[PDB]
Amino acid sequence: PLKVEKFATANRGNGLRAVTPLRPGELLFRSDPLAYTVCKGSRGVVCDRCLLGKKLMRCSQCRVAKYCSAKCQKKAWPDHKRECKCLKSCPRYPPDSVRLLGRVVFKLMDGAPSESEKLYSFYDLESNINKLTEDKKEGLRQLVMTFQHFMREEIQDASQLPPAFDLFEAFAKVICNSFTICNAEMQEVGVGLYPSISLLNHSCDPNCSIVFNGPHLLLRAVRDIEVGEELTICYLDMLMTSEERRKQLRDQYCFECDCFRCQTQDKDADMLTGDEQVWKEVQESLKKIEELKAHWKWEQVLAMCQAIISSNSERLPDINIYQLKVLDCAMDACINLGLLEEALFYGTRTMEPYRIFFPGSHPVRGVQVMKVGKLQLHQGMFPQAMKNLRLAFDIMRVTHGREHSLIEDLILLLEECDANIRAS
Ligand SMILES: C[S@@+](CC[C@H](N)C(=O)[O-])C[C@H]1O[C@@H](n2cnc3c(N)ncnc32)[C@H](O)[C@@H]1O
Ligand SMILES: NCCS(=O)(=O)N1CCC(NC(=O)c2cc(C3CC3)on2)CC1
Ligand SMILES: [Mg+2]
Ligand SMILES: [Mg+2]
Ligand SMILES: [Zn+2]
Ligand SMILES: [Zn+2]
Ligand SMILES: [Zn+2]
Repeated sequence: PLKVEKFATANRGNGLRAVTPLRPGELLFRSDPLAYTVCKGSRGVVCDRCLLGKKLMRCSQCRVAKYCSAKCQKKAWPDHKRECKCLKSCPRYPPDSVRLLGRVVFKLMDGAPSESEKLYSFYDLESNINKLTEDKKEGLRQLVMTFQHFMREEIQDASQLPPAFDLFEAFAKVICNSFTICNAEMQEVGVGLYPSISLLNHSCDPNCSIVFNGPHLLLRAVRDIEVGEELTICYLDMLMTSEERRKQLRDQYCFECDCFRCQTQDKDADMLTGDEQVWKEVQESLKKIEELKAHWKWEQVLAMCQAIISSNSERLPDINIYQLKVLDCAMDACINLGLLEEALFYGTRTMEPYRIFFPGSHPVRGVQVMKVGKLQLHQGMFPQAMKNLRLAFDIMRVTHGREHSLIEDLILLLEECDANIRAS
């Protein structure tokens, strides 16, 4: 009995709406990908199959796919068999979108009908072809030729593609339907297509949220929702100004956002507090920090972050979004490096900015608060840790739910912390 249904919206194409009233935290849909792959930065760092970090065993046929276990290498083999011959035939490694579309084609040609397409299929996806600028068309033509080069060993002619399959159109669909898969710690680790979930239109203040548990996607309501009300998710990172959202929503998704937040530049001024010269430099440095982070080089991430957070030169308020991103990278680097006191220093500083920039129930705040409460618990700060773990649970019961394994870990921390308070 589905609680959601496809419908034709007035000015946003197809959408998803509530069949019945929905309450915060209600599970609305869950889905494996139609196709997914590890991202360029996480390649060789996380398992190709389960998307969990580490050493990894390489496929000896292609030496590109890496796995956490024999179970994962063997289980991945059917969906890897055909791309394996392509990865071997090409030291060149394809763009993520090309490896993704390869797996789309193989799944559609060789796999049983996918539950991921239950409400909406890859064939159905929006392409926005009549909104593409010439520069985007040129980029898509390059992706098509990259695909044809990469796949030459396994796809020679059109009989090896789905009926009336057009590669240009397929990449156009990929551009505006790609989901950024994040691990439990909210690190981007992959990209996937989830065609049923692709029905959800975007809002900068959405009433639903998606969370990933490995490649598996949970869709949950994060607000009360009335019968027939349209379901929305935020396609974008919350730590973005309306100008940045405008550029991404145009470039990637070919639409102009009419929401209250965009009409009022909601929070932009707070996000850009501090000295423009300083945060412009921090924004520029974040390109390298995030690239270093995408490749899990935590020591180099921390060094760059410390040079900003404890700079001898002018500094930024923690509510400035570029400063805040630097604090988050520093916290995660310290966690992965075992520098738990320093991790807590940075994490605690993010708490009030996160409260402001992740209103309501957002999985990124839930995870962040959980990390801080876990750090406080390990340092013996039981009453402080309990408050944060309870807050993390209030959020993550809505954004993650019992179906997400991270909720089980949080429950164990709550139980450990409460036992400590009771023994105190
Ligand atoms: C993942 S699809 C969402 C479902 C889509 N409406 C469809 O018909 O298949 C993303 C595309 O939906 C449209 N879209 C999503 N959110 C929108 C919004 N808030 N306003 C206008 N168009 C939107 C844009 O065409 C965008 O590229
Ligand atoms: N570290 C970042 C964690 S995040 O939760 O903020 N995040 C940022 C937003 C991201 N969302 C998407 O990729 C996405 C794509 C779509 C439709 C298909 C176009 O809908 N959502 C998930 C990860
Ligand atoms: Mg269409
Ligand atoms: Mg259109
Ligand atoms: Zn694995
Ligand atoms: Zn291989
Ligand atoms: Zn908006």
